[PDB]
Amino acid sequence: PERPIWFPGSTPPPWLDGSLPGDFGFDPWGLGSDPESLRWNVQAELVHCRWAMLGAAGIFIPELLTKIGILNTPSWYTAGEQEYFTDTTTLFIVELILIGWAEGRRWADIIKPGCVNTDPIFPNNKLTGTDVGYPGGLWFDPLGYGTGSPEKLKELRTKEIKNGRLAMLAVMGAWFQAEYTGTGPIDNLFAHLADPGHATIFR
Amino acid sequence: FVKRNPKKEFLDQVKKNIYSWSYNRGYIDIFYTRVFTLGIRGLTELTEF
Amino acid sequence: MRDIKTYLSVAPVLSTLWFGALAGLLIEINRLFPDALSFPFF
Amino acid sequence: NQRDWVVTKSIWHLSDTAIKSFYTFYAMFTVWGVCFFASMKASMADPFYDSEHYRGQGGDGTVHWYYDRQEDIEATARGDLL
Amino acid sequence: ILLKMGAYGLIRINMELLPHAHYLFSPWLVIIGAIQIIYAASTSLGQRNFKKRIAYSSVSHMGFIIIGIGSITNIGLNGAILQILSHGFIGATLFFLAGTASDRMRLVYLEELGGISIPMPKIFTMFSSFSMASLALPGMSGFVAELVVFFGLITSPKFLLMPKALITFVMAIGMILTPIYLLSMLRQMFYGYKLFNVPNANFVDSGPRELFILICIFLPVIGIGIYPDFVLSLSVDRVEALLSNYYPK
Amino acid sequence: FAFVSPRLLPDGTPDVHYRTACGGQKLRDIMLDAYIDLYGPYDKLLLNCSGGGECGTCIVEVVEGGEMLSPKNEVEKEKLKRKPKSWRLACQATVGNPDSTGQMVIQQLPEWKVHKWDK
Amino acid sequence: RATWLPGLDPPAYLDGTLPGDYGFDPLGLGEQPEDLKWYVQAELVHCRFAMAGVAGILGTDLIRVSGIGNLPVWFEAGATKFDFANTTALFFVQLLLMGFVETKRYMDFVSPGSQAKEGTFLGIEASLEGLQPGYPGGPLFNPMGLAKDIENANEVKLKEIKNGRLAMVAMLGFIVQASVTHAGPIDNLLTHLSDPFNKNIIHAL
Ligand code: CLA
Ligand SMILES: CC(/C=C/C=C(C)/C=C/[C@@]12O[C@]1(C)C[C@@H](O)CC2(C)C)=C\C=C\C=C(C)\C=C\C=C(C)\C=C\[C@@]12O[C@]1(C)C[C@@H](O)CC2(C)C
Ligand SMILES: CC(/C=C/C=C(C)/C=C/[C@@]12O[C@]1(C)C[C@@H](O)CC2(C)C)=C\C=C\C=C(C)\C=C\C=C(C)\C=C\[C@@]12O[C@]1(C)C[C@@H](O)CC2(C)C
Ligand code: SF4
Repeated sequence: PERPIWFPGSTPPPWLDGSLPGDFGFDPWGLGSDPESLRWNVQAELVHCRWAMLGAAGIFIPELLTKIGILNTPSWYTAGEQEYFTDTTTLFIVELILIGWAEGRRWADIIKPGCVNTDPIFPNNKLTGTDVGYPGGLWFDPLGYGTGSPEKLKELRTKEIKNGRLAMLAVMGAWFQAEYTGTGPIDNLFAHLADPGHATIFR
Repeated sequence: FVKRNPKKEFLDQVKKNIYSWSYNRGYIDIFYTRVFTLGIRGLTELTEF
Repeated sequence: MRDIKTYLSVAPVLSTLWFGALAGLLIEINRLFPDALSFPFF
Repeated sequence: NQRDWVVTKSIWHLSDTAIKSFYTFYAMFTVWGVCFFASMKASMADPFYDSEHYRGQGGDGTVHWYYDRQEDIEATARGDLL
Repeated sequence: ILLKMGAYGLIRINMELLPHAHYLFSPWLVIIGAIQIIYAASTSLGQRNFKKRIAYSSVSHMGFIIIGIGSITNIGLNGAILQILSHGFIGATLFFLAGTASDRMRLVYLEELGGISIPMPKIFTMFSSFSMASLALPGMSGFVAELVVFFGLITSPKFLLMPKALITFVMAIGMILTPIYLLSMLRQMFYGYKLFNVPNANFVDSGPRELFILICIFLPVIGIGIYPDFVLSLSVDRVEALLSNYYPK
Repeated sequence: FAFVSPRLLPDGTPDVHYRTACGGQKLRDIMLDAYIDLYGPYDKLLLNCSGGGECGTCIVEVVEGGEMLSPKNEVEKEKLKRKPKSWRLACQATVGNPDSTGQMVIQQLPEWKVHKWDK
Repeated sequence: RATWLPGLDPPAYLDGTLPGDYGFDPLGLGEQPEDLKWYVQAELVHCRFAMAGVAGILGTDLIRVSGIGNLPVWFEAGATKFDFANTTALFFVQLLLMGFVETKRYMDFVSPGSQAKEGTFLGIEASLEGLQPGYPGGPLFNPMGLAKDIENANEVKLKEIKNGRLAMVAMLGFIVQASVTHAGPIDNLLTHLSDPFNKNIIHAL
C-alpha cells in the first residue's frame, strides 16, 4: 500500500496492490486491468527482462572491450551481416527449432502450470519451481537460490525485474544511437564526456 | 563465527551440493556406466537377434 | 481491457483487419509472381 | 657402423648391425624334437581320470548318463507288480 | 587345422591360378574381413556358455587371415601364414582348457561357475596365460601376426589412403573389443570366492599329462612371439606375388 | 509440542536428555535445535554431513513414539540393509506439523551402544 | 498419458483401446463412432501399403547404385517393359484381383463373418475374420498362425501402428524429394550426407 509509487501522491490502480515484484502502481492505460492479461503480461515483462539483459551484455561489453585493445568484436549493428562458418539462414533456422522447443514447453507451462516439469526421457529429472516463470530445477537453479522465504524472493525478483527494466531501455538506447549517430555506443559515451554541454542529440 | 554466523541457511546448501558431488565420484563415472556398459550390453543383444 | 477486446471483435472492425490482411497478401504475391496468366507447375 | 647424427636439438650418434640365425632354424626344430620325450610324462599316474570317483569315460557319459530315472520308473512298475 | 585348410586352399588355388579373377575381388574380401573382426566379437560377448564364446573368439581371428589374403603385398600374404600358425596353437589350447575345466564341474552356463581358483590353481594359471595370448598381447605369438597384418594392409599398393585408414580403424577396434569378452569370462568363472569347496573330490588340478600338454604347446607361442622368423621361412611369396604385380588398374 | 526424549550415546544407567519440539521439520534440524549431538564423531567441514543426502551417518534408533513419524522412503530401505526394522535415517524423514500432542522417545546413534540390556 | 502435445489434454473420445492412441486428432475428425470406426481401417490399409511401398522404392534403388543388381528408378519404373506386358492389360488385371480382394474385405467390415459361409469349398473356413476387423489372420492368412488375438494385440499392434505411421510419412518424403531433386531417394541421402550444411532443402530451392 504505502510502497513507493512512480508518481508520489497519486492513487495507484486497484489491480496493482504491491504483491507482485516491481509493482510501483504504474499502469496509466490499464493494460493489466483485468487479472488474466496481467498474468500473461507479467510473463511478457519477465522474459523481456532477461533477453535485453543478455543483449545489454551482448552489445556493451564487447564494444567496450574492443574500444580498448584486447579483442576484435565488430559493431553489433552490422553483426548480422557478417559471414560465419555457414549461411545465416540455416543458423536462424537452427535457432528456430531449438528455441521453439523451450518457447514451446514454456508455453505449455504458461497455459497450464505444473504439467511440464518432468523430463520426457529420464523421468527422475523433474524440475522444482512452483511459480509460473520461475522454473527452478537443477538445470535452472544449479544450487537453489530461488527456493527461499518471501520478502527475500520479492526482494530478489525485484532485483531481477528492476535490472531487466534497466536493460530494455539500454538496448533501445544502443539501438537509436547507432542510427542517428555514426558510431558505436561507447563513442557516444565518450564524445559526451569531452564536452557534455555541447555534444548531445543537438550535435 | 558460530554466534553471529549470518549465512548458515545458505552455506550449508553449498555443503549439501559439494559433498553430494564427491560421493557421487564426479558424475562422469556414472556416465560411462549408463552409456557404454549399457550400450554394448544392448548391442550384443541386437547383433544376436 | 475486456471492453476493448470486445469492441475490436465487432463485425466492421474485423472486416477491415481481415480484408486488409487479405489485400496485403494478394499484392505481395502479384509482386513476386506477376502476369500470372497460367499455373505452370504440373 | 657408427654414424654420427648431429640432430637439430640434441647430441645423438648411433651404431647398428644386422643379425639373424643363419640356419640353426633347423637345429632348434631338431631340439624341439623333444616331443619324442612326451612318453615319460604320459606313463605317469593320472590325476583322477583313474580315480574311484569316476566311472563313465565319454565326453558326455558321466555328465549325461542321467537316465537311471527311466530304470527307476521301471523299478517302480516292478515294485507295483510286487 | 580343419579351419586353416580353407585358407591354405584359398592361397594356393586362387591367388596362384586366377589373378585377374582375384585382383578385381580383393577389396570386398578386405571389407568382409574387417567387418568380421568386429562382428564375431560383438556376438561373442553375447553368448553365455563359454564353449561357444571360445568358438566365436576363434571366428574373430579369422578376419586377420582374410585381410592378409587381400591387400596384396609380400608381408600381408606372409603375415597370414604366421597368423594361421599362431592361431592353430592358441585356439586349440583354449578349447583343450575349456574341455578340461568342464567335465570337472558339469556346468556349462557361465553364470554359476564359482571360484574355481581355490581348488585348482594350475588350470587357472595356464588359462589366464592363453587368454593373454589371445588378447594379442605382445611377447606371445598372438601379437606379431596381427602386427604384420597391419603392416601389409598399410603398405598395400591396391589402395589410396581413403579406406587404407578407415579399415585400419575398424580393425583396431578389435583390440578394444576382445578383452571385454575374454576377461568377462575369466572374471565370472574363476575370480570370486564360491562356497567352501574344500572337498577334494571332482576337483583336482591338472595331472602330469595335461600339464605337459599345456606347457609343450605354450613354449612355441613364446618362442615365436619373441623372435618371429621361425615361421618366416617363406620365399615363395617372392614369386607368389610376382604374377599380379603390374597389369591394370 | 511433539515432546521428544533422547536416550543419548549409551552411558551407565540411562543418559537421557529432554527436549520440547514443535513438529513440522525433519529430525535432523529438530535435533540440531536442542543441540544434542547426532553425527557421532563427525565434524563440521565435509565429513559425512550437509543434510538430506547420501552417506547416511545418522542412524537414530526409535523406541517410543514410532507411530508419529513420516513413513519410510526407499533410500532408507536402501542405505539400511544392516538395520533391524527399528531404526531409520532421520535425515530424510519428518514429524507431522499437526501432531502437537505427541510423545516420542529416541535413542541416538547406534553401533556405539550396549543396550536393550535395559528394559 | 503421454499424448503428442505434453501440455494439452487428449480429447475425450480417444479413450485409448486403439493401439497408438496418442490423443491426436485436432481437427475434430473422429468425434463420431461410425466415422471413427471406418477411419481406423484406412490407417491400417494405408500404412501397410506404405510399409512395403517405401521398401520397394528404397531397396530397389539401394541395390542398383551399389551395383549388385540393376533396376530403373521407381520414378522411372512406370514406363519399364520386358515382354508380354501391355500396361493396358496389367492395369485391368491388377484392377481385377485387387477389386476382388478389396471388396470381400469391404463386405467383412460391412457384415462381419458374412464372408465364410458359402458354397465354394476348401477355403470357406479361413476367410471368416481374424476376430479383429483390421487383422484377418486365419489359417491361410496367418499360415504361421502365431497370434493369441488379445494380449499382444495391445503390445504388438502398437508396433505395427507406430511402424506404419512412420512409413506413411517416409513415402511422402520421396514424392516431394523426387519432385524437387529430380533424382533417387538414396541419391538425396547420399548428396546430403556429402555436405550436410550445404546440401539442404534451403539450397535445393
Ligand atoms: C541506459 C540508458 C541510456 C544511457 C545511459 C544513454 C546515454 C547517452 N545517450 Mg542515449 N538513448 C537512450 C538511453 C540511454 N542513453 C534511449 C532509450 C534512446 C532511444 C530514444 C537513446 C537515444 C539516443 C540518441 C539518439 C543519442 C543518445 C546520446 C547519448 C549520449 C549523450 C546524451 C544525449 O544527448 O542523449 C540524450 C538521451 C536521450 C534523449 C534518450 C535517453 C532515454 C533514456 C531512457 C532517458 C532516461 C535515462 C536513464 C534514466 C538514465 C539512467 C541513470 C543512470 C543509470 C545513468 C549519452 C552517452 C546522444 C549521443 O550520441 O551523444 C553524443 C545521441 O545522439 N541517445
Ligand atoms: C523497451 C522495451 C519495452 C518497453 C515498454 C514500455 C516502455 C511500456 C510502458 C507502458 O506499458 C506500461 C509499462 C504501462 C502502460 O500503462 C503505460 C505504458 C507506457 C504504455 C522493450 C525492449 C526490449 C529489448 C530487448 C528484448 C533486447 C534484446 C536484445 C537481444 C535480443 C540481443 C541482441 C543481439 O543479438 C543481436 C541482435 C546482435 C548481437 O551482435 C548483439 C546482441 C545484443 C547480442
Ligand atoms: C499409402 C502410402 C504409400 C504407398 C506406396 C506404394 C504402394 C508405393 C509403390 C511404389 O514404390 C513401389 C512399391 C514400386 C514402384 O516401382 C511403383 C510405386 C507405385 C512407385 C502412403 C501414405 C501416406 C499417407 C500419409 C503420409 C498421411 C498423412 C496424414 C496426416 C498427416 C493426417 C493427419 C491428420 O488426420 C490426422 C492424423 C488427425 C487430424 O485431426 C489432423 C490431421 C493433420 C488432419
Ligand atoms: S543426509 Fe546423508 S549426507 Fe546429508 S547429512 Fe544426513 S547423512 Fe550426512
